[PDB]
Amino acid sequence: MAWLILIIAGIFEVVWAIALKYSNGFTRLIPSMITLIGMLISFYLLSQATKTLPIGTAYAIWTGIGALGAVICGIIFFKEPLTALRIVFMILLLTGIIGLKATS
Amino acid sequence: MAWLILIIAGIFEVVWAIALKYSNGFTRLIPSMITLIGMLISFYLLSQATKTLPIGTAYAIWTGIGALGAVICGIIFFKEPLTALRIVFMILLLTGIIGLKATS
Amino acid sequence: SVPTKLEVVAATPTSLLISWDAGHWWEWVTYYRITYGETGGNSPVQEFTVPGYSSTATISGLKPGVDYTITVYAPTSDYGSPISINYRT
Amino acid sequence: SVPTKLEVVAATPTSLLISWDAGHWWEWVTYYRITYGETGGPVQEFTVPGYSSTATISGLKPGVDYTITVYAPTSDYGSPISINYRT
Ligand SMILES: CCCCCCCCCCO[C@@H]1O[C@H](CO)[C@@H](O[C@H]2O[C@H](CO)[C@@H](O)[C@H](O)[C@H]2O)[C@H](O)[C@H]1O
Ligand SMILES: CCCCCCCCCCCC[N+](C)(C)[O-]
Ligand SMILES: CCCCCCCCCCCC[N+](C)(C)[O-]
Repeated sequence: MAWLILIIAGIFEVVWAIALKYSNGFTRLIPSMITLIGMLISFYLLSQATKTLPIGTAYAIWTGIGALGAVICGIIFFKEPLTALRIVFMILLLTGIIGLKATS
Repeated sequence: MAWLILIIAGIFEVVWAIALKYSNGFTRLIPSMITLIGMLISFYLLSQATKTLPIGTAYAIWTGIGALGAVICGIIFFKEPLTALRIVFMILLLTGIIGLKATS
Repeated sequence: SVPTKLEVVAATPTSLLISWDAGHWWEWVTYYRITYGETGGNSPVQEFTVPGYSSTATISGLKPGVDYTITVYAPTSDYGSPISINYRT
Repeated sequence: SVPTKLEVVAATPTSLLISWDAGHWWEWVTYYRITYGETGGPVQEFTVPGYSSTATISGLKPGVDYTITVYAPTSDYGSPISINYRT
């Protein structure tokens, strides 16, 4: 079960990410509020999942879900670009992060 | 300029991360004060960069810099084993960050 | 857009209670900055920020009988232009 | 180690102005918890932020001997301090 709360901890990482985009620089109340609570929930569940799971594997799946999830919801909600090059470099970037945090 | 802020934002991501462990249970004043200022600056500069940049791109580069500088600080300020895997993972990371900036 | 309907709820020779319509929940902001000064007077206007979860604020330490111009600002003018009033204490 | 040198800078029959050495830089904690009570036999307590090294204890009974303690946030610093003082 320690894995499932790590997935949820990564889901809320996408939550406060999209909300931070709706807050327009922490200006709009409620998006700026979903953002603050979204990262406290993420940080809490992470510290709970990391209490059982490997700190290296836990972070790689934590920011991996959040990073990829931020790319997906962005190109959908905010109609963010979907270029062949951008997705390739995002893959290189996301695997580079998921890689460094896993090998720790 | 929005990318310059992200670089600085990702820089502060690692400083409050290393200051969080140099603080005990959030009890050492000087480290704890570096975590909060660092956090507030990091999240603030991120919200600014997300005002004009895609969220999935801004989040990935933000985490990427924080993950990259974490390994650079561990190898230098902690005597960390430099692996060929870590080198290529770091290469993939800088490849994706520079690549996304070029496709702006 | 926001804020809307800036009015003086209560007033005292030295203090004003002001309120405004913050708008809908997607119109709410994280803070309003409020400005008050003697209208036309050679004195610069005082300023303080109010949490954006509040539609009211009290302005204290005013000269009785002097007319003041109060203004409520959103964090950015991208939403709506700032609204102002003129009230004589 | 932290904190150390708990003293009584000044004192009236109903008030003690205590102080201590917060260490320096790497030892400065986020807060201290100051307690006071009769050395014989409920204690009272308050907390000061870690940057301030002085504290004022008020409302004491004159003539009664008080034990004053200053605790760090955790035991991972260097044992508490405790002094006795009669108003
Ligand atoms: C966690 C989410 C909620 C937290 C929000 C916290 C916001 C910080 C409170 C004060 O905000 C600042 O106050 C300044 C007050 O000066 C404002 O500058 C304003 O004041 C200048 C002069 O005072 C004007 O010229 C400018 O138009 C104008 O930017 C500016 O808006 C803002 O940065
Ligand atoms: C630049 C040419 C070489 C590129 C590849 C360098 C690393 C290859 C060896 C990695 C071995 C690690 N592991 C765990 C996969 O066995
Ligand atoms: C109270 C529930 C927890 C989430 C907070 C969301 C609402 C806070 C702000 C309320 C609206 C502010 N307003 C418009 C009345 O000034």
